[PDB]
Amino acid sequence: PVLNLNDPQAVERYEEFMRQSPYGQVTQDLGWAKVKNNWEPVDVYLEDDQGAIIAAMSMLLGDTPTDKKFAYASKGPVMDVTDVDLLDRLVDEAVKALDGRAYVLRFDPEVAYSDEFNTTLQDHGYVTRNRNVADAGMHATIQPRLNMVLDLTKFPDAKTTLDLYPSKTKSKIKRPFRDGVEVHSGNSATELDEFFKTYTTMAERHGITHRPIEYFQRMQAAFDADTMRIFVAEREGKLLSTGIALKYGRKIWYMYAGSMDGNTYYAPYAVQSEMIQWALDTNTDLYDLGGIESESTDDSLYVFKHVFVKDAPREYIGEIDKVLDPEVYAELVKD
Amino acid sequence: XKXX
Ligand SMILES: [Mg+2]
Ligand SMILES: [Mg+2]
Ligand SMILES: [Mg+2]
Repeated sequence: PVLNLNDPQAVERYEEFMRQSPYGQVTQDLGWAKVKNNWEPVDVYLEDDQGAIIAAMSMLLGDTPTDKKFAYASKGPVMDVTDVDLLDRLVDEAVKALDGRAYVLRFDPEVAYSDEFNTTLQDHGYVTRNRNVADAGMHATIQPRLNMVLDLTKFPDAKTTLDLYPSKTKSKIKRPFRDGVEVHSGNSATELDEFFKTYTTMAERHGITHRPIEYFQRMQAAFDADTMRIFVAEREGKLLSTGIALKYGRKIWYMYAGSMDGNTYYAPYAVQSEMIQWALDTNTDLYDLGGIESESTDDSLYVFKHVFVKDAPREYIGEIDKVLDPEVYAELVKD
Repeated sequence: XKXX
């Protein structure tokens, strides 16, 4: 069935399923549609034999240079995607809800890549994009398939961030705090302003673009302080670096970051340590530092994230495409 | 620069 966003009861039932599911993703929460307010939301779900929601998919429709829309369910659907028969049924509901307006329905769930799963998906008619597509550029996957994930369940008795690392790393983490760096956190307008200053400074330094502040304001309006938290690191009155983390489902996700020019006294390490501490304090299963371009010291992202994640990066199945308009798909999507 |  398709979710009626104007039915408060239906919305609450959908939200409760999403927030309580071990497969929950903040990008699949209805709040994400409020952040991506320039996209059109279409959400569907399936019920089990007792009428309870068993699977759901929050889609966002975007424009293309053609007459068709691009339907995307970021890090969805919310269910065990390896249960392909159930997946097919959920996608059928989604396809009906799309009513022929999109050329494709794409979803990139956080499930490990494997030849077996890749083949099963293809056998069911889906087109998958992973090892067969470019690593970067207009042809690469929207979300990085290689992600640095810290499995906190491997350390049941860990009390603080330091308890998860070898001595060599404990030293690196302690360094910023020893040098005066202090971190405060919250989700107020003040923290957002501090984040934005470091975020724009970072972008200017790298000569890259950045999202407007309104994007983050919608995010703050959509999620409470127990879901969204901004960490700000300072040293004796000077702003050094910040990071935004979202707690949802079984993980806390390091989503955005900013850092000022010059000497930052390893403040980014302090931010990470506090985000991890939040995961520990809330008994969260995973801490996700996000993607990397490659498992190589040549990649600055890897070098930094490898400090906090010694295990191999997780490699996801990638993009699963339900092709609806073959001609437009071939025009807009290539390896 | 991408990413949610
Ligand atoms: Mg168009
Ligand atoms: Mg704990
Ligand atoms: Mg580790």
